[PDB]
Amino acid sequence: EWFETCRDYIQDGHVDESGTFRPDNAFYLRRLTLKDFRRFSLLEIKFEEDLTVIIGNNGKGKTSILYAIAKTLSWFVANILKEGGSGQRLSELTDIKNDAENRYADVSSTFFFGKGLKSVPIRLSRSALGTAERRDSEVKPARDLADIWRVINEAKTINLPTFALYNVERSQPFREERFDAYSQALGGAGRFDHFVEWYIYLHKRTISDIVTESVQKSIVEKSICSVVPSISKIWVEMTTGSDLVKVTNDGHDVTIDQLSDGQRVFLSLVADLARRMVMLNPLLENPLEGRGIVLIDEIELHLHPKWQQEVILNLRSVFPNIQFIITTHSPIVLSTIEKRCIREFDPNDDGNQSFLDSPDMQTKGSENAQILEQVMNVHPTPPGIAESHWLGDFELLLLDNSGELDNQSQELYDKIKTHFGIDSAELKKADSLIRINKMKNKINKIR
Amino acid sequence: TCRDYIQNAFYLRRLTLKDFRRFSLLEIKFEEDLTVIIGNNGKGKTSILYAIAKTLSWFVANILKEGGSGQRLSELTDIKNDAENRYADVSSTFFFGKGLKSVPIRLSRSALGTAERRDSEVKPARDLADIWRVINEAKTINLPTFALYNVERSQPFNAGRREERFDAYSQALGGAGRFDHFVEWYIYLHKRTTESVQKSIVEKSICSVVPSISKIWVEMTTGSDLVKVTNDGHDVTIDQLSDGQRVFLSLVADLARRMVMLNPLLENPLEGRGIVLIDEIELHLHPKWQQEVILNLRSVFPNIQFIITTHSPIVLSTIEKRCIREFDPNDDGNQSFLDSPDMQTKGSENAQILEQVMNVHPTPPGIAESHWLGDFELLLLDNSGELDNQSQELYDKIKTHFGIDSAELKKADSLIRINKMKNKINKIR
Amino acid sequence: MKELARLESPEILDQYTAGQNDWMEIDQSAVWPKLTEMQGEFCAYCECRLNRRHIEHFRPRGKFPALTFIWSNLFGSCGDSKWSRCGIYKDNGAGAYNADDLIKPDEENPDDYLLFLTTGEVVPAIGLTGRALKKAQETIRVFNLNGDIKLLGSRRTAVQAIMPNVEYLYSLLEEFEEDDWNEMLRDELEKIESDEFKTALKHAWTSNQE
Ligand SMILES: Nc1ncnc2c1ncn2[C@@H]1O[C@H](COP(=O)(O)OP(=O)(O)OP(=O)(O)O)[C@@H](O)[C@H]1O
Repeated sequence: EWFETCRDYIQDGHVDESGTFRPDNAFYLRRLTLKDFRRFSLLEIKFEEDLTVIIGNNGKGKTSILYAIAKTLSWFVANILKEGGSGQRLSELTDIKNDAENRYADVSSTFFFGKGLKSVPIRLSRSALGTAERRDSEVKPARDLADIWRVINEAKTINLPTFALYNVERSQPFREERFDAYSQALGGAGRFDHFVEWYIYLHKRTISDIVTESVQKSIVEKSICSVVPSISKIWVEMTTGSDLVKVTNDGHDVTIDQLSDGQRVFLSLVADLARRMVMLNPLLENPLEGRGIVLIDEIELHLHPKWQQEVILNLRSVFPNIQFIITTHSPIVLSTIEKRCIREFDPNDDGNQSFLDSPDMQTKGSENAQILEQVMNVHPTPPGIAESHWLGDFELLLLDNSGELDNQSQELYDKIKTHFGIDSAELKKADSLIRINKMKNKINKIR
Repeated sequence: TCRDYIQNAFYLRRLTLKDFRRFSLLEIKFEEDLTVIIGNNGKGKTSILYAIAKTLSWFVANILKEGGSGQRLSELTDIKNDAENRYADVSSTFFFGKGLKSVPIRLSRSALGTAERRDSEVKPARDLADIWRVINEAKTINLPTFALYNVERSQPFNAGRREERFDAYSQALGGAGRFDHFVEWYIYLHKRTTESVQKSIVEKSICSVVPSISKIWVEMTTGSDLVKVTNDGHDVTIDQLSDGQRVFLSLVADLARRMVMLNPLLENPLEGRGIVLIDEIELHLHPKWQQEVILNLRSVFPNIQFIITTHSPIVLSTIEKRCIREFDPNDDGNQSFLDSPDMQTKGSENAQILEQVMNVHPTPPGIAESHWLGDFELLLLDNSGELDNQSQELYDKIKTHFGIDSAELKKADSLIRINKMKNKINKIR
Repeated sequence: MKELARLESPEILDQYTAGQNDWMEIDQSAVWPKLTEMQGEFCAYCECRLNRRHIEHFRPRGKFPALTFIWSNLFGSCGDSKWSRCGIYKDNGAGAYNADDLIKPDEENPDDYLLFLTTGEVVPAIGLTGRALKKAQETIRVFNLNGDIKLLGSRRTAVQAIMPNVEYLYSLLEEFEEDDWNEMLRDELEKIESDEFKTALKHAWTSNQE
């Protein structure tokens, strides 16, 4: 009775969106409040069921947010790994805002899990070293959720949530159990050398051609093919005497060493996520349609702009039901994301904010310079490059002689010609200025 | 002599690479001020910087120790696997003042089992480095500050081997700087307080080059001495800074410390000579910092050569087109030269640089709406420059999606107005 | 920004005076109709459409008490405050502005003090010196007409969107008698009244009348 009710509550069954299974009872982080949490004196944030991108200028805490979300997901991970398991704690020396009279830090996240239990108000707190009073963590509901998950899984195989944190260090240079998918989930995941090792291993396991290892390899290969610019991926052993990885990077058939480093990092991240999600979703036609929360710090790290302009075209299409929390520096990726899925910081902020709001200006499908001019407050031209101001000064010169050419303006026009070139758009602008001002003077003269 | 005409530029001029790491034959000219290499993500550019670092390692080895044999090429990696020659040469020319305008070097390596021991010809570079070492030993003379900084500098964070001069060359090449050595050296300087001016120079350096940081000091708490900065007005430790902030602080502080020990006799030790290689100067940076990295670097180091790779249009928008070196997308057909971009980049639109120098459209083609505006143009010209049902629907879609003040909608309005005036004047004429 | 002709004052203002009452206590709807009469459904100085109705005092209430409740200073603005340009920046981001130095758009013509370049920037009018010149920069600094990167990117993107318009209009000058061409320029300056940054588009299609 009760067990069957719980199992039906977790094993949500609904497939009508062109065959794309969706969970009736979706787990996802609905809100997150930070109080005296390393800069943030008090900061609320909301999230979307599909995607949320946090942008800033290197001092606006973006990896702090992902770190906190990971340190609260660690408790779910721990309590799905053995009852009474301990999760990751806040640091008592760094993670509490230095400028605080309270001297303690709080991370009051809150998760929505299905229509029935619409709130899971967990909270992770720590006091500063030397404070007699010590703040507790309101982890009990997290324990309850992880415990129901673990118990129902033990009594019957259950698709568990997939939690991942792909931080910056996934690029720095550095087996058959399902819960191995939780290993290093909230840190140290998505390394490329780990990935090649694991997948040469998987290719060898199925080399005979007689969760199945073949299914896992095929699913992760399809993930690679579908959410990365490369179109094919194989392991070539049974040629060259060594085991090399080969892709179709840009229509070629090359080794993965020829791939760009950023492409390699993104490849490792995608493969790691696909492997984890096929490990944690055994009862599912497409394991990639599983739930979970994936954090990605600087999704565009080491990727050429041409790759940034395509990264996120396939994250959701291949991972529909997982909440992506990304942070990024690039506007080129923003030219593929709706304003609905974007939160931004305010430059010139002391840290005592109250909420991060979406961009009023639609960033999806917009020019990188416009969504870099308004969203991120970056001029299309460097203010430090005097040449960029030249055209402006040109105007002044014209207006200084009733919009007509003279010695100084002609000298500046010569400078523009010499610097920018003859096909330069700046030169076309300067010619337009000259013509307009000249015949404006002529109108002024004849009337 | 004026310290042998040393205290005259001191920089690299040319680099030839023959059958070396996929470079069948590639000659590169380099600018005395700043060269920037683009086109690759850092595969061939890493090879170029690695070859330059191998070449500089001989200068370091001979300035440090007499007869020092700097790094040699490798018979296993630094030789093109498919080369009838069966040896790899890394030749490079230097320019050091009016006298000795061409100091050559070759690092050669032949496979095992070849009749002639294809051998590096490092005699003249060794001779110049020995001149440096000898004249320095006789009298103190500021010396070059070679360094290398690859993507490995993104790494988490002994008085004898941190305070003594010539420690500036320790692990100076090879990649990630020794920021831990800088931390210890700075704490030692603070304990001592000539050291005062060095401390001040480093402080001003990383305060000016790094936008977020505004101050740096150390608290001498009994039992634990901490290095602190004022990041966005917050008094924090280095462990608290973001990845990009601390990575760039480590780069600049390592470089500044090396220059301060190497250039004790300058009034501004940051204006000493050197050849600093920097892979991906844009690492972990945001557009606003990209738009000022090179300006700040060139401001704090007036007289120094930078060979830096990059893949960001905002970075190129601050560098003269002469300084740029384009790899072709079809590099498989090995090319003997790296031509500068036809278009001027300095002072130009980041969008134009991205579109032409890098072949990246201003709006992504994966998004359907991204094409909408352009389509509208064509449609307007199809119906004799007048609206019909399709163009009206497209205009409504643009207005709904991008907004009412949308630049796209304003440009659509301008297009329709211009076409209507076209038709009106055609009727009138 | 456009000229306004104020009309019959609401009686509620005569019922509230400084010290006796604060602005919050007033019924906004008791004054909204009159506002709609003088500026229609368009914002007074900073020139949105009034989908987000906003009532502002040109002079700050803090420094300038008493005249807060008077009909003369009640206008519209960019929107409901509940940013870095137009109205707000004067008290937060600006420094020690000295009141009368700044140009008030309801007695003095802004064109006599500042003009709009085709680069989207705004500079003091040519030929200004002394205190007349001082008013020009100080209106830029206090209102942060340039320093706000959002403003520079919108003014510039607006003029650049119609710069080809100015090309084709002016290039046809010789082909048509003056009386006909001036009519074309008249319609051209007619529509910029109902568009954002009218003055920016006014100085790109004609001059400031220096
Ligand atoms: N304990 C603290 N007390 C006060 N301020 C802190 C503290 N910890 C961090 N800060 C602030 O947080 C900032 C760094 O936060 P964070 O690393 O998340 O920025 P980010 O650039 O968005 O992240 P990333 O680039 O790694 O993705 C520090 O520069 C510092 O100003």
